[PDB]
Amino acid sequence: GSHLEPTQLGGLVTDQLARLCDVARLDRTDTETYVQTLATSLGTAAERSLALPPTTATLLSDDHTPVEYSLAFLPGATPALRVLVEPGWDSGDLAENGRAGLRAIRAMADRWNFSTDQLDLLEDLFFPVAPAGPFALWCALELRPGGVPGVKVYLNPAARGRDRRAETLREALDRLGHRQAFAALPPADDYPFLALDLGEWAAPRVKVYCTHESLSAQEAGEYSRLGRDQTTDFFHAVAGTPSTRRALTCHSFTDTVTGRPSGFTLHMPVRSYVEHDGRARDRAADVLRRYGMDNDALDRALAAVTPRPLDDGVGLVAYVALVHQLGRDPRVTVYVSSEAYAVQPP
Ligand SMILES: CN[C@@H](Cc1c[nH]c2ccccc12)C(=O)O
Ligand SMILES: CC(C)=CCSP(=O)(O)OP(=O)(O)O
Repeated sequence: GSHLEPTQLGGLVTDQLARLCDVARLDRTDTETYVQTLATSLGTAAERSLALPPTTATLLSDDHTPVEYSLAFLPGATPALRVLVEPGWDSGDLAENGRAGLRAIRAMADRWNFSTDQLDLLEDLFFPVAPAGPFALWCALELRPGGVPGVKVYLNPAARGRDRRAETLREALDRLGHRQAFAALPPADDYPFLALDLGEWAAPRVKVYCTHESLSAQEAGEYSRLGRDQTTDFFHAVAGTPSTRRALTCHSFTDTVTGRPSGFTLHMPVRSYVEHDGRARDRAADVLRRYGMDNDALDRALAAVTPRPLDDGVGLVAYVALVHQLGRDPRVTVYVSSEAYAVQPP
């Protein structure tokens, strides 16, 4: 059973996650495991009344819910379900938030027998005494069949101040053995996130995010070099095309030798391009359909999250991403908001 009520943050999010597990076709056992894993990872936030304001005005989601869901669609397969959580969200300040987040990661490492050595290597870079914003630690859980999830940790290159973003990112990549990766990164307006895979890997795997305030379809195609035409068509499809849009690229480095990324993702914040979620869902559905992906599952996933009409707001479909990975089929990922605190109006 569950100690959480539907008036509590944990009750709402576990209900949403359980329904999403059905869309992902996870069995009852795995579903129970992951609903409990989410509740535990939220800590005291799980029991917080939804009537109180969000403890932290987090960047994780627009309405400051410390959870966001995503579904990764591959051609002809049921989508894979992931959840992003901020374990330290119910804390008073950023330093306490980060401490609680690291504690959560350590508990996961103990439970699932993986090492935090690579993460520990970076602690002084990303968790200083008086950290800067906008966040401290997020955790992405890939909810795989079997009940043992994939785990990634997200860290803030601006933790030691905005002026040290590049210095911090470059020193982290160096410590991790990725001494040529920075040179592979496109021009950017921010380095909002560094992600580290945690698990059974003898060498670090990292993902570097770049914010582009005014990215063009042509530039997106350029940066996808690890392909160009699929990335440009995706840009137009999701952007609905003015000539430039705000977007993020992710650059995944899975070996330390070449300095070349093995993965590239274009993340399009569709919620910023459309009037309401009816339009955002339309564009995501069209992209999935064109790629031969499970577009019916998208509709079921949205309904699993909220029963509201899609046109009654915007931001439920937070992002659509095109994921390229050497040696794999392209993937489309749709990011879906919890809306535990607010529905942004059209
Ligand atoms: C309000 N959400 C933040 C962080 C974020 C959540 N999910 C993402 C997916 C892709 C890129 C970023 C994000 C933002 O929009 O930047
Ligand atoms: C959750 C955030 C902050 C960004 C998108 S998650 P991602 O690009 O790493 O997706 P994958 O783990 O590579 O499938």
